[PDB]
Amino acid sequence: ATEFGTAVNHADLVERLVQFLTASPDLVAAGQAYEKVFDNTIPASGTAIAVRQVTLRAPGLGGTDAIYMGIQSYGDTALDYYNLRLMGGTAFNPGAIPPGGDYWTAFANYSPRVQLLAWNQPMPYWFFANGRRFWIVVKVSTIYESAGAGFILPPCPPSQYPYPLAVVGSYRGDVATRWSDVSDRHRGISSPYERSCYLRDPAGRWLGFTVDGGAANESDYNNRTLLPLGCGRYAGSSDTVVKQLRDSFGKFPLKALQFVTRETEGRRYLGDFDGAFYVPTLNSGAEDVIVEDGVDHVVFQTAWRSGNPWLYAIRKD
Amino acid sequence: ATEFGTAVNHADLVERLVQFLTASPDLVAAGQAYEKVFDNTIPASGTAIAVRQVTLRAPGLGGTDAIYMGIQSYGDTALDYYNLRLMGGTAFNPGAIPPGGDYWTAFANYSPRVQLLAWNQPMPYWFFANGRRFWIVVKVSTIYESAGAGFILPPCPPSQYPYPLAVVGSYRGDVATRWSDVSDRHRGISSPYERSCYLRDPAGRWLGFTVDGGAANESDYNNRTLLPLGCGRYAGSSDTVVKQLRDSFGKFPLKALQFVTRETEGRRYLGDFDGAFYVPTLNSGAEDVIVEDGVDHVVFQTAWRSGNPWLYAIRKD
Amino acid sequence: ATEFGTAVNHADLVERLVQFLTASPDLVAAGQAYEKVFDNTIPASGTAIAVRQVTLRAPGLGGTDAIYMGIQSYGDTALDYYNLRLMGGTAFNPGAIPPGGDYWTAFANYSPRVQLLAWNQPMPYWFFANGRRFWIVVKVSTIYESAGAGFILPPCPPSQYPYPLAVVGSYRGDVATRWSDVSDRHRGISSPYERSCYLRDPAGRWLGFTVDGGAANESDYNNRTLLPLGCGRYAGSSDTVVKQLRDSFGKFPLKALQFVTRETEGRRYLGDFDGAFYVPTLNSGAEDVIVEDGVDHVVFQTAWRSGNPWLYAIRKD
Amino acid sequence: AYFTGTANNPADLLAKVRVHAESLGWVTDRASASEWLCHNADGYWSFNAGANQFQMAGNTGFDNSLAWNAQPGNSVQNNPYSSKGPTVAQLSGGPFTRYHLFATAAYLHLHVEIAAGQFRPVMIGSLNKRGVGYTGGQYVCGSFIYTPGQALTNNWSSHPFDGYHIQYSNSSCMLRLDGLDGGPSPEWLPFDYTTNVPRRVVGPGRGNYSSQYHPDVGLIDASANELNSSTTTVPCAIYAFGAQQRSRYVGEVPDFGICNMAFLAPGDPLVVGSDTWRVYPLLQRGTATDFDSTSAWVGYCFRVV
Amino acid sequence: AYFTGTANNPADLLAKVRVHAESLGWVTDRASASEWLCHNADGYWSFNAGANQFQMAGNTGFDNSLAWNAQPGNSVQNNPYSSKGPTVAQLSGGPFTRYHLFATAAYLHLHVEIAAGQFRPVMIGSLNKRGVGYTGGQYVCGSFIYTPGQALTNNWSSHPFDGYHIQYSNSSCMLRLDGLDGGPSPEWLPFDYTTNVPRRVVGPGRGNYSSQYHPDVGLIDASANELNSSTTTVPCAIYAFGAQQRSRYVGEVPDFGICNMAFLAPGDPLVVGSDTWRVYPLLQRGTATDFDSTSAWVGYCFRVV
Amino acid sequence: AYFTGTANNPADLLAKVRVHAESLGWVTDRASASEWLCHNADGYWSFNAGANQFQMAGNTGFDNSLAWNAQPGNSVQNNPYSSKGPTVAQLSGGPFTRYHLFATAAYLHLHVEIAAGQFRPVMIGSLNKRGVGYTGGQYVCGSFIYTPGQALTNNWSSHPFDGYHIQYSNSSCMLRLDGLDGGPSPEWLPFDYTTNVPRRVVGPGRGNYSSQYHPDVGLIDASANELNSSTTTVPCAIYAFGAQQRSRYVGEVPDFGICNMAFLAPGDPLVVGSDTWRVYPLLQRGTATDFDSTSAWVGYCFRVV
Repeated sequence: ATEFGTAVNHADLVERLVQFLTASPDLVAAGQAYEKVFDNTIPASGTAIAVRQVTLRAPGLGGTDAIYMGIQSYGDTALDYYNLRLMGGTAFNPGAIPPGGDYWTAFANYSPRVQLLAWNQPMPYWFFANGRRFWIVVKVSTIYESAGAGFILPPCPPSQYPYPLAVVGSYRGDVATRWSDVSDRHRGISSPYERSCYLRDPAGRWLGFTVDGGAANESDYNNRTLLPLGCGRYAGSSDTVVKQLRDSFGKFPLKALQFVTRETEGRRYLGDFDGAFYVPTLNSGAEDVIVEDGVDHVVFQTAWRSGNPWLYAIRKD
Repeated sequence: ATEFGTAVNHADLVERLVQFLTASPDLVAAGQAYEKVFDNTIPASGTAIAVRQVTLRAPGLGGTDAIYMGIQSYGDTALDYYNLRLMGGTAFNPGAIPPGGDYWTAFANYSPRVQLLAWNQPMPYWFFANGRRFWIVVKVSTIYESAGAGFILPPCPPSQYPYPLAVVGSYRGDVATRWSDVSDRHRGISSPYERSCYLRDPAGRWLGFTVDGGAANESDYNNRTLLPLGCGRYAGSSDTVVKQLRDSFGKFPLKALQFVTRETEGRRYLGDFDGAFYVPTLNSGAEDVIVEDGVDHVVFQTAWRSGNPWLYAIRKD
Repeated sequence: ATEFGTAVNHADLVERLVQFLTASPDLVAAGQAYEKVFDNTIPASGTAIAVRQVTLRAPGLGGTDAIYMGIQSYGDTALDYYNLRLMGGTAFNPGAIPPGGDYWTAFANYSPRVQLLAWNQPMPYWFFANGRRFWIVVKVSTIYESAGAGFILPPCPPSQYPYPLAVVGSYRGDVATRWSDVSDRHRGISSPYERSCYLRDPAGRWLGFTVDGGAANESDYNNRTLLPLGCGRYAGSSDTVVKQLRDSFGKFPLKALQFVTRETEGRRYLGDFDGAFYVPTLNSGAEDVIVEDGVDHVVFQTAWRSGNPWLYAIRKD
Repeated sequence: AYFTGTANNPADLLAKVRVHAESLGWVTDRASASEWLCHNADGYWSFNAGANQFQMAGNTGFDNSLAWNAQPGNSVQNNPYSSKGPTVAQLSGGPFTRYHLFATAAYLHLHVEIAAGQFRPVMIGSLNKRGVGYTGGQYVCGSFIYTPGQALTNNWSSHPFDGYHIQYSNSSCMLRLDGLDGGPSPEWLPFDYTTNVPRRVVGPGRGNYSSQYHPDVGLIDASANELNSSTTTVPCAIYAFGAQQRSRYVGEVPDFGICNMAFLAPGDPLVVGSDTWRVYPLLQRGTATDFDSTSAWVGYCFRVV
Repeated sequence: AYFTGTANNPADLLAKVRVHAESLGWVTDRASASEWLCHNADGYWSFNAGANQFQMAGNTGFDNSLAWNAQPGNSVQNNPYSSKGPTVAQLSGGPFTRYHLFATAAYLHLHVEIAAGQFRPVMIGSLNKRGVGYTGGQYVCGSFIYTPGQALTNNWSSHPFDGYHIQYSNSSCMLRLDGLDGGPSPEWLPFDYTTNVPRRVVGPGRGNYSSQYHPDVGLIDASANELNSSTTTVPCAIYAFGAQQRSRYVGEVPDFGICNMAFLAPGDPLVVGSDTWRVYPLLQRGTATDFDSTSAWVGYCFRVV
Repeated sequence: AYFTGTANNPADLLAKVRVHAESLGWVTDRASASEWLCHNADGYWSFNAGANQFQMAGNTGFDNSLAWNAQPGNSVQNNPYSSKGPTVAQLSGGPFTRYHLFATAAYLHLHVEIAAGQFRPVMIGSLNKRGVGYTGGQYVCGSFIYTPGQALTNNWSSHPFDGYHIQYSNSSCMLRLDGLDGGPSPEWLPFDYTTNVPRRVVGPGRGNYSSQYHPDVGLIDASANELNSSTTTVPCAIYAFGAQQRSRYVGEVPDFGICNMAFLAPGDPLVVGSDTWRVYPLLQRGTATDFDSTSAWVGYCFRVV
């Protein structure tokens, strides 16, 4: 369910990801492996690297769910990027693809894409996966790219909301970006900004979450956020307890990350991230491992800055 | 299930409504009668008429549903109105009411109110009711007030969306208005404007529908509408077929009224009005009865104008 | 002098009007009947109803006056209207009509036309008439169309101003309109707007009166108005006593309607409407009858709105 | 019916008008050289003559042991104002040029030319019910001047039957209306418009001022006809505002009218029908637009019999 | 009911569909290798196969001595256009990838995949009267392509049941409506909107184009549900405009619907109830906003039995 | 575990709760009709009953010769305030409508309905260490009302676990944290935010006030779900601020939660899992935005066993 390694390049990294998803001893032994329903290379690469497209099916822990995910590799040599795009869906039909175009429109209730930024070189990598959600982290020198997707844990019975799919990536997948981007929009899971985290509503409509407001973003998402890092809504000062959080006598407190929406129509709590928490920076940093109740947690930081409010831990199991 | 009459005043009109809902021979014989879970008069009337508050429970046709509705009478002699307010909900708890205030906040996922405009005098009235939806129409001289609420008919199995509750009234219930209002906002069911029709989303969030845009209204509802009268979105001219519709060789075509939402997240068809259709004006008008396949339909028009696009028929069964 | 009835259609309505004007027992017994000087049907109806043209002569109460009036029926099936046009004049000569064209240009000092809006169907109707003035009201569902014409009562001897002819209609007769018109211009006698009431000046020049200003209307009429409903000229607020008028202990006060002109050249009071007054709305409405000093008065309201400032009573004698 | 006279001091006017009232059967409950408590079949009134002004109040009952402003149901304490002041008519020290008095069994009207071009009205009576069933209807009006030398008809001034004034202490006229909106019968409503009090009354008093609140104002402006130089009488309708801001027409001023005096000189009569009219200016003769220094061309018309 | 086959040339399609019609009782008044004059209890139709296209026309009577486009009451001469042209369906030279044929006693529907991703519909039948009393109702529709290589669905293009097109010579579909506005019974109204002719007809043909004139257009856009991935059938209502610009609803297309193909692949079925649906794209698969080079995601749905 | 009763005076509540504690093994070092010095394995507490209020203090040792507010390590002298005041819970004179008491070996919770709609909490215990190694953790909370008749939850008011208040004399709750920043072990940190003292503590006490300082506040606002009408429990995390302004999470309140009472009536239970919840309003039932006159819709939830 966990792999730490170094991939020689982005293509080999994706190969290792799929080999992990299909042949990890835990996955095969428990029968939780994913199914590749689609794999193709449609475009004719010009001054660009080959484009891989994959669509996989996950059954969930109980074997009664239906999860559909899609991955893509897209690169350009002149601008020197080898981006990896991700998306989620509920149904798939290769016959639905219009002539030319792309296949990601064939997904029923298709969601927009997210991505992670890499290039063709040896890169240290960290994969986590469980029958309901996958997490990817990559160490690019002193920067850490991170993304993933899967089901959140709502507080209500699955019988009426069987499909709590969330997707999160470091930056929006609607534009091509170079991983040397230093803009504040290039950030991590714990703090989405400008279309960096989407969640599917029980009504079937995808809603975007952002921890901070933005004029370029649409008005509707301003009301829905991740509260833990979004304490600024209620506090009347820039500096709050959350940015000044620090360990307690060597014990690092793990704080769950929470989805919340505060609309005019009504309120609703949606759930928590499974295996992701907030943690402080001082005296610590990425690659650290902390053990709580016999369960280990790894540390990571966002590309823009490594400050207190931009540092999250992921459960490794 | 249908009653045509003349109520001596608004209080007697409400009394006749409740007597119809509990003692109509069809309702009692088929066991479809509603339950009054609450009835009260909290306020101390000053220069105002007595305020009645009622909350009733409907079980639906199959006896397995749970429908909660609330009605209110509110009047002022100095301004001379005897308004009737309406609202819908899913749960009720008299203990949840805060000290003072009002009880309509006790409803779980409470929706804002709609209303109908009347006064203390003999008024001709038309009631329609079925285990899932009720419709009220009142003839005030040459004007026709109309409202109602109940379940729409989605095209999907009830198992996952058991609760398609819609409420519609002639004008928004957040302000007090005098039935002599001649503004364009005072209109009917077939054409909501400025918070005159709400529908509950499967996610549990109430969405408002309007056939025409409005700056004072919130931006979100601009995208969701009733298409039949909202043909202006796609047409490139003011005059369209819908406003020029007319009968065909004496046959009056009944056109179903449709909910639709066109959001950025995704599209979804919600359903139809059960027993409400659009019909033309020329050579016809309100109080007319037209028979199709042995089923009768009555005609009505909106208070503002009686033009072609403001004239709807209601099934009488 | 008064008739309440229901005409099967517009043609039958006009027939009943003329039969009333010539054979009402009061009119014939007192010798006040009008003379039909002209009756014709010139046009070749295409996709339109037959056009009747009538010109009648009234002698007045004293038998020494000379009043000339003209009525017309004009309809179109495709647009579905059966309008009735009206005009007034002092002289008539069938030989003066140019080839083709129309006869209403033959009137000496011809005035533009007004009208009432009806259609081919049973319609309840109310006619009032006296040797000097006639009034027509029609109940179209919840709307009330109204028009008329005759002599006003100036405060000066008739010897120098023998000819105080006024004509009033619900809407201007220079354009064809469909009675389902909901625009604010469709209104009643007590409040002319956009060429809905004309009065002949002692100089022989017709002047138009409007209770509210209008850019499309000519500048000259902005200065002359009906003061009672035109209180806004001197008041410094939108809400005034006139719109808040209400009955007094069950007694409904009748207020006379007044012509006034305030020109730069000079001022002049012209007179009052004979048998028309303003009355409030609250607790009352059209079809009501109120008795003052043994004389009855009927109530009516304008098509646009039935608010306080749009509600007038007509003497029935 | 119609009396004319002269008076060097207000006390002389007072003595003469009481003599006239007594000669006509008016009942004076108590009389003095300066203070009056009188009544008729319609209502009770109290007057007091100051050095240069008259103080008037309405009444509902009599008590000889109470001061002039302390009678039962007096308007001083039973009015919506916080100031609680009685009616005032501000006169001058004299000598008065002349006085014109109209006396009847139901009302008393006075117009005093205190000096050349300076006139003061003083009005008392009961509105013609015209068949309307209401208790009260007694009206008492005086005249107030803001400040000599400056704009005499300034915004703060108040006039008989006025519909617009700014003042927190005194009123220029007042009207009885009993039992309005369920209150105690004794209610003495003043002519005020800006206090936003739930119950009040309004009239055409100021004539055709820019901010006068009455729908018949245009009639006064149009009271003159240029084509034939004819003038007409406009009834002086009074309006009442209640708790729900719903107005009620209450009546008209008996034998009284207002008109434009553009083409008439003071005292010039115009017999309209069998009844004869006497017209006099309110305060002084000026021009059409002099609403600051004089009373423009507003003229009060009384039916002389 | 539902037949599938292949054809290297239009003549082969023609021969096969006549064989199918004859096997089903369809009455062919006159037959040839390239020209047909046929009829049923509802109406009369005439077809001719060109080198790379089909020419279709309606008919009201038969004459063996008259050309294919000269039958009694033919649409060529009895239509409001000045050009006087018959119905055209512009095909290619082949070979055709496949053809799918729906045959019934009252109507005949054809969808030919001429090449990979290239599809052409050809529709004939009579509208379901639904109890409405009118004579005629026979509809004949073909497919027209403006120019290969450029915007294929350009504004000048015309499509079956189309509600918006610019063309002065040919029409893509036509509907019979007899005795409209007192005219002679033979009247073959085309689907046009810009000619401002007194009498005409309009339909949802183009689907959800920016300038499509039909009030049900939004339903097609909303034909797909994101929450449950469910798709519904939208009746294809047709509208008629008369002399007084007063419209009249005329009926719906039998066993036919339009939907959005965003989440469906060509031929993917979705059984709604006991009846089964076959969905195919109009012209070619593209993206949501490709209204120039392809037919976007509009999908035609037929009830398979 | 869960007791209910009535009391006409605070002394009765006091007697009953001591009887309950003694029946459960609680050790009372010294008892009287009005004053208590008691302790358990976790800490030492002292209470005194006034005429209309309760005075509470923490303790670290016992001396029978010292007053109620003079025990060793008492919070009065060992706190950062200059005022040096103990914990206060301001009650009324009674009679009290009812009282609801939760008793355990480690903590004691009380909620007294003093009058219809008027409720006062009184909380004592020790925070669940959750494996965190720190000495102290004993918390004592009372309820304070600013002024009756005016804004009851005004800014100057203080509440249990409050995160925002303005007051220089008394505190509404206090928490022990020993040896913070190298100071002497006895340290009784109050819940204050504006004093800028180097060491202090903060909690979610006020719920969802406009100026409440806690990052979990939004959870309370979102504690209710509109789609399914479901309600969840939010842990009441407490925060501590040290000398370098570097915060440290300290723990959560045992068996306690806060929620929104919009769709619930007082006392309405919602069993989440095998454990059962009792919800009651803090001060009184009002509306969503009534943060001045009442406690809005904040509800305290206790796990009933």
